[PDB]
Amino acid sequence: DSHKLKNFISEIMLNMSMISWPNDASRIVYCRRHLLNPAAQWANDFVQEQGILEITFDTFIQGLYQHFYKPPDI
Amino acid sequence: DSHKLKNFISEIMLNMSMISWPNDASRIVYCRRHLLNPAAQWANDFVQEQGILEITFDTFIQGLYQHFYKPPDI
Repeated sequence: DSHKLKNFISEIMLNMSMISWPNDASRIVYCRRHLLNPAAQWANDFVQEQGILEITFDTFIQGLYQHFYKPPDI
Repeated sequence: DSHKLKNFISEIMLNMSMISWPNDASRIVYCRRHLLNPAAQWANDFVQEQGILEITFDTFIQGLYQHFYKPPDI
């Protein structure tokens, strides 16, 4: 799953890369529109645990990167 | 089937949650665009049985929740 989800990080950053942004808030809420079924539950809780309106865009990805935890064998 | 369909309730409410709505009518007709093959037949009949244009958004879900009827054994 996560090996696909590692790639799933890559293009969605690359998609919003070439397009502009008027601010930072709508960028971080754009991701959850594409996210998976149990991950969006974590994604919903993660904004509510943030007391401020936004912790910056990479930090949302790193918690999803910390959601990965997957090494292979060989 | 329905154990998946219980989850299928959850995100589609959560998807439209963070997005706005100008009214209530287009929200209830958005669901049937994703619904299953025999369920959309029930979904088509359910609006026609409503004499008024809309009975509110949860009531459509509860009839789908009443469509479930599935307990497990252990």
